Amino acid sequence: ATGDEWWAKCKQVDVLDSEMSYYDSDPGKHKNTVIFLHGNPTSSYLWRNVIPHVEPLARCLAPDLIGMGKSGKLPNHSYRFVDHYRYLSAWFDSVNLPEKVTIVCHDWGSGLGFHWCNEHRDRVKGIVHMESVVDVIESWDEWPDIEEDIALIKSEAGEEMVLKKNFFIERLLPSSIMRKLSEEEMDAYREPFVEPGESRRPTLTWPREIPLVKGGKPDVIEIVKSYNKWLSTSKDIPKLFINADPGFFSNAIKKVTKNWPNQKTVTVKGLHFLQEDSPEEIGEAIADFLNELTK
Ligand SMILES: O=c1n(Cc2ccc(O)cc2)nc2c(Cc3ccccc3)nc(-c3ccc(O)cc3)cn12
Repeated sequence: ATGDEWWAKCKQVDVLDSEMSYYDSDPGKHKNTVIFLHGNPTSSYLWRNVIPHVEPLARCLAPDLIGMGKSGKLPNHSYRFVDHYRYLSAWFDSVNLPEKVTIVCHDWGSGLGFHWCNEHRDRVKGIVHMESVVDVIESWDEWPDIEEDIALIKSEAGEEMVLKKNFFIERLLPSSIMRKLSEEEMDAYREPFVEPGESRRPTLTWPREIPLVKGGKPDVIEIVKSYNKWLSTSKDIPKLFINADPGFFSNAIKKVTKNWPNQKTVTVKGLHFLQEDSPEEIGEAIADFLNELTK
């Protein structure tokens, strides 16, 4: 599936002072509804092979985060977590959702999704998460050691690596897919970022937001601490952790969430971008989880 084929399936809606593109399998319907949230440096395209296993049984939506995919670029180039959340929250209000929804989320889309869920607890039917932002990072001994990588990307070298050389798209993304993407698939990930410069700013600001304590991002830290406390104590919120083997953050997430209530786990093969290696197994697990929500 080329990018052109995927985005031809998608719609666009005005959101605040911009616009967001999104997949909607059944517009305007209040049936069982699932929202899929990508992270960095992907788009709704990440879910293209997962959704076909879920949409037979549920209305499926998948937005492109602001500045990403086919969503609008912001002239102020401000793509912090709270900026993304402002646009994504307005998107939620613009697409005629039912009262309760299931959130499926990945990477920074789980940061946004966990936070949205924490702030709209009455709307949460269930949460499916994978390679997700489940807690703050204190010591690097619990997590994959990317301390120096984060120091580097927060330095002025990050502007060169990302805005000029597209580091997250051309180096990081293929490094955490087990197979090699076809040229058409790789071009779909490149398309939102083909212009060097501030078009690529979302893929640089996202890693600079990583919730390292004492890392200068106290608003992100408070947000993650808050939803972590809720997720750790929410016995009424069904959760599905999709564990990637070998994964990247998956081993740490398994430990961090081991005492989360009302959580089931399924393991699939993959690295960080597990959707590109096990889309069928992920989609089937989501479909089965939706069935369990009726209990
Ligand atoms: O902000 C982030 N998240 C968000 C996040 C945080 C905690 C969590 O539990 C889940 C998600 N994730 C990353 C990753 C992970 C990854 C991406 C792609 C390939 C290989 C690894 N890698 C980097 C990075 C890696 C090198 C580098 O030079 C600069 C940055 C940043 N990340």
